[PDB]
Amino acid sequence: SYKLTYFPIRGLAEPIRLVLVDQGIKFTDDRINASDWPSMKSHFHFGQLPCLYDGDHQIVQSGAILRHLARKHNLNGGNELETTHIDMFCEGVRDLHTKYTKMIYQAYDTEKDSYIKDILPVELAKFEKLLATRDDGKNFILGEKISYVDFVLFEELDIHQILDPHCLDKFPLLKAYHQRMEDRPGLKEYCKQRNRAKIPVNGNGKQ
Amino acid sequence: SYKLTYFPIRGLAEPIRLVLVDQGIKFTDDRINASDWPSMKSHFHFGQLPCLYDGDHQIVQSGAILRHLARKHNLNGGNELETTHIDMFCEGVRDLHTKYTKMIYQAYDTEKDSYIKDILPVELAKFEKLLATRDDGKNFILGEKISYVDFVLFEELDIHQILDPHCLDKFPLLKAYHQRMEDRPGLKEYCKQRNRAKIPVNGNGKQ
Ligand SMILES: N[C@@H](CCC(=O)N[C@@H](CS)C(=O)NCC(=O)O)C(=O)O
Ligand SMILES: N[C@@H](CCC(=O)N[C@@H](CS)C(=O)NCC(=O)O)C(=O)O
Repeated sequence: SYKLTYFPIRGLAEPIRLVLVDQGIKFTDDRINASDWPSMKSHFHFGQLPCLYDGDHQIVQSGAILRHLARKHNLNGGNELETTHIDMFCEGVRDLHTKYTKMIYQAYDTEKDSYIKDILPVELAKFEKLLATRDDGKNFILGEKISYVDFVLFEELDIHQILDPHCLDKFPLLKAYHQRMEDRPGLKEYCKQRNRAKIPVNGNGKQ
Repeated sequence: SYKLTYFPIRGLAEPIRLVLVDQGIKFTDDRINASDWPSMKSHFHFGQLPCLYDGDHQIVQSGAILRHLARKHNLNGGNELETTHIDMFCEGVRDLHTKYTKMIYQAYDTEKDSYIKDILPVELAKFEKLLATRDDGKNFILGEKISYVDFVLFEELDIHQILDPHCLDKFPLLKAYHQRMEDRPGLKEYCKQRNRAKIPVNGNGKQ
């Protein structure tokens, strides 16, 4: 059985949750309190969350969790080159996310607008171009078939759209793509409920 | 054929160089000097390096490159769980590298000492303990069988020794582990010659 342990925010665990929910995989979504964290901190290999318990097995590190799940549930591509392609795209999503979190925790007042104007369009052009190399950008990252990295890019697009409602206005492939991921039947309800419960994107309440 | 493009520093490409040298895999080590970089930036999927061409296939992202090499050259463990363990460990190593490089680039004068004292020992103790879970940490991360992550951890330990020569003194498993990686027939003439030429660890010359 699965138990995902993280803080009660989207942050680094959300794409993991998205994968499981969409694919109908039962898991315990274990959102801890700020207050209980200090006493569990030492239970985890690097003293951080997220953690996925697969049976007795402790799996920390969000990337290792995603790639493990990809392999257990056939969301890792159809061959060596596709697996490599999705990992490369996944890593570029995470690189954008590191720039995003930096501005959010460290410089929201002073760097939000330069982020939106000078950094984000440059970084979205890279995803737009890469997405267009499969099925002309009209289906998933690999074209015909969905893979773990589709849930990772969706979350990243979605939180950037919260930050800037017009971020995808000039990237038609990414825009239509976000919209196809959002209306997946396995997700439509979860994202509605998440939306109305006002689940924070980040630990400091800014987004 | 393989061709590895990166700046003429260790930095993010070094673990990939070590994997290939050690294993006897022929590659072109394309060290591009900084002056020529704006001439080629737009040629790569994310406008960054390192890049590995495997035949005609462009592979950016150091992590995607590593795991690609792992699957292709039987350096990714013997089963699912093992693959997940080394991925977990590798991601631990990159997290310390992110702490390391922020200090190097942004705060070498002011934070080098406190990092050596307060941060670095806590982070290494995490590696010491995880290494112990397999074969009492007496061999490689997975036991008797070497894998891609050994090369990543080796590099991260080695550079940290250049920064503080005493950083492994209180970590018996990691100390011995570093020496065991350094003495591999495959990497030692390489490490001798690398040490001869005083190849910079980082792009800003600090180490
Ligand atoms: N590289 C890790 C990062 C994990 C991480 O940064 N976790 C933070 C939350 S964003 C945490 O657990 N903080 C609590 C603490 O370390 O005391 C991953 O991708 O899983
Ligand atoms: N996450 C990427 C990061 C690559 C990266 O940051 N590369 C920088 C230098 S270490 C670069 O190639 N060029 C800076 C630039 O032109 O933007 C990876 O792991 O490969």
